Amino acid sequence: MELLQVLKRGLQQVSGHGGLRGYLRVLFRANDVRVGTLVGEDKYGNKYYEDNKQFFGRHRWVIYTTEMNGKNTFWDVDGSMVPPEWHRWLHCMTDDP
Amino acid sequence: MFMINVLTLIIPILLAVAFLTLVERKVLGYMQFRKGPNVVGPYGLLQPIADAIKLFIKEPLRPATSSISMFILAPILALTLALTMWIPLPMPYPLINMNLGVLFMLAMSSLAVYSILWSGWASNSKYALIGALRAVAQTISYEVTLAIILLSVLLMNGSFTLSTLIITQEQVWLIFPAWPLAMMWFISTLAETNRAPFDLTEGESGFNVEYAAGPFALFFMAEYANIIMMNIFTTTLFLGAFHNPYMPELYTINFTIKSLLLSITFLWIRASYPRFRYDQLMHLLWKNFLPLTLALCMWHVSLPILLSSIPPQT
Amino acid sequence: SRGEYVVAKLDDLINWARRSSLWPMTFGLACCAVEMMHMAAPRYDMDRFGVVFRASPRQSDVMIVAGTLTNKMAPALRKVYDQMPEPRYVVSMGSCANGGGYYHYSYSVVRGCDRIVPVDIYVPGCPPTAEALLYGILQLQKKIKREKRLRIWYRR
Amino acid sequence: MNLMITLLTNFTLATLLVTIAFWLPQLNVYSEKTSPDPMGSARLPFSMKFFLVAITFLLFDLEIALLLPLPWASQTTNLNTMLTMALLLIFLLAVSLAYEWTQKGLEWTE
Amino acid sequence: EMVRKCDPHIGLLHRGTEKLIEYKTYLQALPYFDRLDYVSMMCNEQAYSLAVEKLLNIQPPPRAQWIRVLFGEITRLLNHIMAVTTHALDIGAMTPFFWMFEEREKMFEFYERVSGARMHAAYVRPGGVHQDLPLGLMDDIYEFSKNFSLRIDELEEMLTNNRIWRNRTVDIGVVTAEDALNYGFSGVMLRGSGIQWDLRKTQPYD
Amino acid sequence: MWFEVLPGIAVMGVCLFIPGMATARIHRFSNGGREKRVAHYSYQWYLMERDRRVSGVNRYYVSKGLENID
Amino acid sequence: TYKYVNLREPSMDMKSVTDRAAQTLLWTELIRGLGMTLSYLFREPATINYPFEKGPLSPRFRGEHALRRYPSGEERCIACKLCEAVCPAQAITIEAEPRADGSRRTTRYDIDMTKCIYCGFCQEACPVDAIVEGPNFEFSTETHEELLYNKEKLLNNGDKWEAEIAANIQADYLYR
Amino acid sequence: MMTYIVFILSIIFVMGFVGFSSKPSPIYGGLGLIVSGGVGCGIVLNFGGSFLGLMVFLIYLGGMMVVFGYTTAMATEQYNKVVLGTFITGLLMEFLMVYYVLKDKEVEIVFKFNGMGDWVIYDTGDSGFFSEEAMGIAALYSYGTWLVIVTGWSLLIGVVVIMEITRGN
Amino acid sequence: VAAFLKNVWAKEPVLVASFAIAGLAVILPTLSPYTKYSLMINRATPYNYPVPLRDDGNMPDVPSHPQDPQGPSLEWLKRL
Ligand SMILES: CCCCCCCCCCCCCCCCCC(=O)OC[C@H](COP(=O)([O-])OCC[N+](C)(C)C)OC(=O)CCCCCCCCCCCCCCCCC
Ligand SMILES: CCCCCCCCCCCCCCCCCC(=O)OC[C@H](COP(=O)(O)OCCN)OC(=O)CCCCCCCCCCCCCCCCC
Ligand SMILES: CCCCCCCCCCCCCCCCCC(=O)OC[C@H](COP(=O)(O)OCCN)OC(=O)CCCCCCCCCCCCCCCCC
Ligand SMILES: CCCCCCCCCCCCCCCCCC(=O)OC[C@H](COP(=O)(O)OCCN)OC(=O)CCCCCCCCCCCCCCCCC
Ligand SMILES: CCCCCCCCCCCCCCCCCC(=O)OC[C@H](COP(=O)(O)OCCN)OC(=O)CCCCCCCCCCCCCCCCC
Ligand SMILES: CCCCCCCCCCC1=C(C)C(=O)C(OC)=C(OC)C1=O
Ligand code: SF4
Ligand code: SF4
Ligand code: SF4
Repeated sequence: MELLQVLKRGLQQVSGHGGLRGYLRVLFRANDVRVGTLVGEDKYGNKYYEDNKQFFGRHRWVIYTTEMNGKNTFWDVDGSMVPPEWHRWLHCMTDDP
Repeated sequence: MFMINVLTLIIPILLAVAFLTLVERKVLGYMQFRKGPNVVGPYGLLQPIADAIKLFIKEPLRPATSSISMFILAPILALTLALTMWIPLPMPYPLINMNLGVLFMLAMSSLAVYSILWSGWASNSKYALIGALRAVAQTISYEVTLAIILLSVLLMNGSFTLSTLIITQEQVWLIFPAWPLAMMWFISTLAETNRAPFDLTEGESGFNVEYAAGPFALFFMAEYANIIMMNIFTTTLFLGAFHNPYMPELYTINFTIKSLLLSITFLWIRASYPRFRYDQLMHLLWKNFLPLTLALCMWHVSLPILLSSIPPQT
Repeated sequence: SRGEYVVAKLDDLINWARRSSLWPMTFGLACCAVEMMHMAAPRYDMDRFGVVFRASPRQSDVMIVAGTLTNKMAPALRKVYDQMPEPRYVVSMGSCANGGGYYHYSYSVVRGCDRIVPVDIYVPGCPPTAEALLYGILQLQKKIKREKRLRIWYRR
Repeated sequence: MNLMITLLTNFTLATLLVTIAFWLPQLNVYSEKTSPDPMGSARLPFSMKFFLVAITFLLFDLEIALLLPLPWASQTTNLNTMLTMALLLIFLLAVSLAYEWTQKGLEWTE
Repeated sequence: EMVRKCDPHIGLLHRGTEKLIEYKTYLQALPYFDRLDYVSMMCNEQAYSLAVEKLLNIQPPPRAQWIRVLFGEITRLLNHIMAVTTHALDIGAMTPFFWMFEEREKMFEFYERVSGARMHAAYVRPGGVHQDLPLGLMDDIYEFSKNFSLRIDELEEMLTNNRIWRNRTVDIGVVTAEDALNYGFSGVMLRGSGIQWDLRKTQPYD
Repeated sequence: MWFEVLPGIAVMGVCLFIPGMATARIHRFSNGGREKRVAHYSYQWYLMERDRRVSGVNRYYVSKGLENID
Repeated sequence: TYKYVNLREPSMDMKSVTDRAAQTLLWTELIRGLGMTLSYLFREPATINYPFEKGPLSPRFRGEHALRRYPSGEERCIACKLCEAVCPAQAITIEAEPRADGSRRTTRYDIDMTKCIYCGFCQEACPVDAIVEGPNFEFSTETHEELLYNKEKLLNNGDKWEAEIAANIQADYLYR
Repeated sequence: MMTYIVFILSIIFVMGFVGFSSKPSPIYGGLGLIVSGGVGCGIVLNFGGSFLGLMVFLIYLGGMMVVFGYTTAMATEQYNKVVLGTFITGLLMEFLMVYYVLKDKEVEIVFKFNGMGDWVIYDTGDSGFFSEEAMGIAALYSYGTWLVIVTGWSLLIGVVVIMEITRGN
Repeated sequence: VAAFLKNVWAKEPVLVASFAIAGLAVILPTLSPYTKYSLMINRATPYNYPVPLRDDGNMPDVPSHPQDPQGPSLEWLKRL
């Protein structure tokens, strides 16, 4: 049956975040748990991931850093926390990071 | 020892009401091509707690009520009648085994409109009073068909006892010989609890416009408890489950699943159709539901005589 | 001491409850109301933040002024604002509500909704995108989070 | 015995919840509000339609009270008489509904 | 229950657009026409551009005309989506509002890709259009229009054959043809009474 | 996707399973490992009171059989 | 050239009559609507995870205003006052004087972000590409006075967003 | 004091009757009558009449006093010494009667009443496998043919009469 | 008479169904052969005690024991 593929994909989602601690961390921070290819990261610590199999809009995302310019951003993430060189890539204005 | 039974009846009702609010929000979201709350907690599991605390620290309206007595008394009656309509429900053993539990439920449901009447009269707004009068008229007019349908269904049971209703459906479901009564009963219970497409008070003043946020939450919680109770009653009436006297958990799990499916069908109904007009639902009741209910009542009186299938009195 | 810790934790609890269940009312005046409707669309999904769609004025928390506030409409806006229960917040959407916008020098347009009601968050744009109004709502949530009501009550 | 204990428990839980819902924001000291229906001071217009549907409900409720003991009454030995009386009662219900129907009783609230 | 008199009091959004137009030039007065009907932006821009081009005795190039007609039809799709879904939302059906507002967001993406603004494009100007279409836009337009037939079919499935929906609309607001003509009605209000009139067919533009 | 409504439905299902299970367990515990006896008519109540009087413990669920007769 | 919506006569034979009456009594089209809403339940929703996921945009997007510089440190604005002349909302105030080395530079350049309608006429009336409408849109403020930009704020915005504004201009300048 | 439960309920019944019979306002009279009807249904239930008490709840309170309060809401537009005076004096005669009953365990006003608890009059036997009141009510379709006929005709005639007199023509 | 039924079944099917169900309910119990079974099932239910009769000497029909052959029989109920 084809439910086992879905359960196995959920288990690789648990394992791909480096264990249950990282899984719970990303679940309670980003409200999402799916894994994608790490496109890169910037000077402040934001990590940019992509997944081209998702539909247009979810195929690029950013996990924000926990400390930017001396401010604790573990729960207080901001949309204006992305530097411009990655701001152009994240908003799908270009194909090149 | 009995107070433990009372408490374990009445506290999960409030818990199920709060999670019914969460489930309805999420199911409507996923049915409208979006998501429900998933930010406040893991898949929105903390949304009812936050919403309850916010509503219980909100500023009161402090109205110029004509009567503070019935202004107090209307949520009292609403909550008491929402909680007291669970005690003869067999799960598979009722908390209070009543010989006439069905008619006791009918009496409580008929008594439930005084909350609407007193909430409408206590508020000084005349448009609120007019909305309350219209809601009361719709409620009693659907009480009529509730009573006729229940009377005609009970002729296959033989008594008013709710526990015998499991014994009757030991062979087959009661929706097989009484499906038109089942459809009319479902629509009448949908219009009984003031739900879409019959929730006219949300369409263009409610009966509780001047009520504070806390008492408004109490009224809404009573309404949701009424919804869950009615769906459990419908499941017991028409979709009776297999009850092993040595394992009651089988019946508990089975009717829990069926009643949850019926309540999800309520939420499914509420997001598919436009609302009725007032005269349109009055036409649907007095000119469509009532004659067929009377015809099926005569049919279900005269049928067990001609089939030699009178159910036992005891 | 113990009392400061207790009031700090209680303040965090009540601020979490208030900021995570913001029920908005929307003044559907002009273009910016169509953009508000587009933020309530499936793509941005205002409901998933605990922010319901079109709550009643008698039970809402945040009031959104999306459009132009004319002279014929301002007393009605003040009357609606006065009936809201506390804690009440106001978000100004678009240039017409911010400072008048295109019709600033008109004879029948109030130059900003801050001349009638107190305003907490100003969302710039004409119209500001659904992303921008969502950012303004989340910034309002951040503003509610860092409130210090119980600490102020304890210190006074 | 247990029933009135449960009734008292439900009543006191409801009144406890209502008391906490009322008097807890009373401990807040928010503000004092002056506040100086679409109709301003119009009298409630008396409508014969709502009274008519109320009285029709009351009369049908009375004939429902008459119809209620049918499950017990079906166990009688005199089955022909009980069947005839039951059919006559529901036929009188139908006739009253038809008389309300034909003489425009169910009009504008159909 | 029966309405005897209806008095619609308006003027709550009278901004005074015409005086401000009189105080500015034509290019400055174009966004005033952008903001007049805030669900039919490019149609109002096209009407203003057509009037100014008529007074200027000039005509736009053919590609600008085809772009104008294509975006006028996209604007018509946006307006009809908004009108039907808000009508159903006011009556009480709420699912098609979200269902078609997703496609509305897609059309807004087309507007933003061609002009830089989602709603008030200020794109159609006297003399043609401000900027050419970027490469790869018409493929996305083709895909969207390819799926929009099924979107209309699903809205029609939810709304048209429902008895509750048609009970609110079958005999409501019947207008005779002569009264529709005398009261100054136009468009769908004229066409619903049987009057065969259409400005794109009788007095055509570009 | 759609399977995220399932935690809320599961919590509701637990809260609806709780009262029936608690009622059945309380009835079985309080009545000596048997069902709560139904007394809808006065004959069944008379049997109840006779069994309570014959128990010798003033307790209607302590049922004595052939060990009592001579 | 025209078509007749809703001019279909109903058939009066027994087949059509019984079909319509069965549809009335058994509620067929209501089941159709229920079933299709159920089918729409089991689809993946179109919701993106803001702020971790952003909606798509274009290099022509008109957001926050900025003042650019030449690739030598010198600012591009030469105080020609075309942007304040073309501004349909009169949101731009410009005052100029010759500076120390005799260059024609502004001494005051204010843009009222509460008057501006974000129409992009200023960035297309500029002969030197000095004023631009950058791609930033998340700049909501808690105060009215924070939305009254002077020259220093706009120059800081340009220095902040140059690495994106220059790329957008490079991508779009062949369409102008 | 638990053996006097029906007596205490009767005291509450007559006290509610004094309260609503003072006529403070029609809506408050309706509320007092609803409370008195509930207490009287409690009296009937404690006497053994489950069906008749549930008829009182279903028809008198849930079906008819709703109509009374519904008509009261359509008149008597929303916003004394006499009301308080008669309430006080009715409470005084009621409690004087209670004291004279319980002090001497006998009383005479018009008939002679006894002050013992009302559990004494009950029957010491069982009814078998049925309830007596349910069989008595159920005999309406088998024995009360004439009663059914006259009651149904009176109900239909009442429908006709109400439709006749509210028309105005 | 024939087209009237078709017209009223095309126009008000709910009333046609109601009247048809009513007619079935009022003419079927007088036509079914199982009504007598309901009669003698209801009359053969032993609610109260079968009080014995004092044996004067002439009752051949009345049994002296429940298992005696004479007396009423419910084999028809056991088979049906
Ligand atoms: C509990 C189990 C599940 C129950 C169903 C739950 C899922 C389905 C939910 C459906 C949608 C609910 C929301 C909308 C509710 C409001 C609309 C509505 O219900 O309207 C009812 C509609 C209203 O009818 P109407 O308004 O369309 O009627 C037209 C009337 N005129 C022309 C005057 C305007 O239908 C009914 O009232 C019919 C009720 C059921 C009838 C059952 C008949 C059974 C068959 C009898 C025999 C037929 C053969 C002929 C005789 C043979 C004799 C031998
Ligand atoms: C019948 C069953 C009914 C079930 C009902 C409830 C269903 C949902 C259950 C809970 C689901 C998970 C909730 C998780 C909440 C968040 C927990 C958490 O980690 O909070 C962290 C937050 C900040 O922590 P901080 O120390 O600041 O972080 C810096 C470290 N890097 O710290 C804080 O915010 C402070 C601590 C918060 C702890 C919250 C724990 C959960 C509360 C749930 C309440 C209801 C529990 C069930 C009640 C009924 C059953 C007994
Ligand atoms: C004497 C000492 C005690 C004094 C009284 C205090 C009692 C305990 C009160 C709760 C705990 C205190 C701390 C409250 C939260 C503070 C930390 C915080 O803000 O955490 C934020 C975090 C979510 O972060 P967020 O900013 O929402 O980010 C969105 C994602 N980008 O939030 C989370 O992860 C979830 C936070 C959950 C908070 C706890 C659970 C709710 C409250 C449960 C108890 C009260 C209600 C019980 C039920 C009532 C009936 C419904
Ligand atoms: C504004 C005022 C306050 C408003 C809110 C509170 C009141 C309204 C909401 C609660 C309503 C409670 C209704 C109680 C009566 C319902 C009928 C009833 O008791 O039925 C159960 C049972 C009869 O069934 P049965 O199985 O035959 O009995 C056992 C036989 N072996 O009967 C029994 O088991 C009988 C048990 C002994 C007698 C119990 C008497 C109860 C107390 C009197 C009524 C209390 C309510 C008074 C107020 C009414 C509303 C104003
Ligand atoms: C004798 C059997 C037992 C009788 C007693 C039990 C009856 C049970 C059902 C009770 C129904 C009560 C209400 C009846 C009202 C009938 C009158 C009526 O409504 O007439 C008006 C209606 C035309 O409608 P209109 O005038 O427009 O009103 C607005 C709604 N459209 O007019 C119509 O639609 C036409 C209605 C009359 C013709 C109906 C014919 C049905 C035939 C079915 C097959 C035969 C069944 C066997 C019985 C013989 C019937 C003649
Ligand atoms: C003992 C008290 C328990 C908490 C009170 C009941 C649960 C809270 C309901 C709040 C609520 C929610 C979540 C809600 O989503 C909603 O919108 C439909 C409401 O009505 C406007 C509500 O009242
Ligand atoms: S700010 Fe712009 S988009 Fe918003 S209402 Fe004003 S003119 Fe319309
Ligand atoms: S975008 Fe338009 S309104 Fe804004 S400053 Fe530039 S020219 Fe003026
Ligand atoms: S148009 Fe350009 S160069 Fe001229 S004043 Fe404006 S910003 Fe400066």
